[PDB]
Order: sequence, then structure tokens, then C-alpha cells
Amino acid sequence: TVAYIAIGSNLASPLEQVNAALKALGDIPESHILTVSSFYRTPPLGPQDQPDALNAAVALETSLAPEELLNHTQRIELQQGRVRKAERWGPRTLDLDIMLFGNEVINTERLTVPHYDMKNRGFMLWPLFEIAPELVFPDGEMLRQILHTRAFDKLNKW
Ligand SMILES: [Cl-]
Ligand SMILES: [Cl-]
Ligand SMILES: [Mg+2]
Ligand SMILES: [Mg+2]
Ligand SMILES: [Mg+2]
Repeated sequence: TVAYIAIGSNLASPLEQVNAALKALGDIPESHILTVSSFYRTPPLGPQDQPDALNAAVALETSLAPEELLNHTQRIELQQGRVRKAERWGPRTLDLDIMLFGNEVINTERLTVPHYDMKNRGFMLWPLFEIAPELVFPDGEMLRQILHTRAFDKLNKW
């Protein structure tokens, strides 16, 4: 099954963090990196001068069950990032989000797929559209259609 995973960083040299995360994802058992997007720059909201985030998307072919993949992504986040509790409400070292898992719809306390609110997040949809322009969501909505109907500015590359 192809899993689409979002990667975000805005601390401790994001280009390094995203590359470290790609290496870690690529190493997850019975999984293989199919496609990686370009790296996008996501400015902070608000006048406050916080660090920009680097955002990317990866297509990962995997034979793992969805919650098994989550076990690995959470492991990677905890080992590589999540240094301070404050990262929860602010800039963070590494954020790995499972956006989609084939055509699966999953609603558990651990795992919700498609990822919460992802259709309203340009920093997810742009890199996703780069790697899967013909993608259709589990509800039948085309990704391309979402980008023609929702108010997103085009994110610059990193
Ligand atoms: Cl850089
Ligand atoms: Cl959906
Ligand atoms: Mg391997
Ligand atoms: Mg996130
Ligand atoms: Mg997250």
C-alpha cells in the first residue's frame, strides 16, 4: 500500500532534520521510498518573527499495517525530535504525519486517516500534489480539484 507522509521542521536546521527523517523513514522495515517531493518553505502566521518551516511529502510503499507504520513514525519523532514540551504549540524539530494510507479511512484514538484537517493545509497539499498529481481522496475528491477550489497561496521552495 502507498502511504503518504508529511514532514515538517522549523528548528535545529530544517534541511538537516528533513534529510535525517527521510533516512529514518526509508529504513522502516518492509517499506520503500517511492517518491519524495521538493522542499517547501512555510512562513509563520502572525507578525512575530518565528523560523520558517520546511515542509515535504513522501510516498512510501509499505506492507505494514497502518498502526505498525504509526509505531515507526512516532518512534522516529521521539528519537530525532520532540526535545521540548513547548514544541507542541510552537516551532518544532520534526513532525511526521501520516496523511493517507492507500484508500483507507481510519478513526481511532491513536490514528486518524486521512490526517486531521489535511484538505485545509497547503503545506501538505502542495508537496502531495507534486508527487501524486492524480491523487483521489478516500471520499472521491480529487486533490487537483481541492487546489482549484480552496484558498491556498503557492508555497515557495525552500
Ligand atoms: Cl538550509
Ligand atoms: Cl477523504
Ligand atoms: Mg529496507
Ligand atoms: Mg503536524
Ligand atoms: Mg504531527
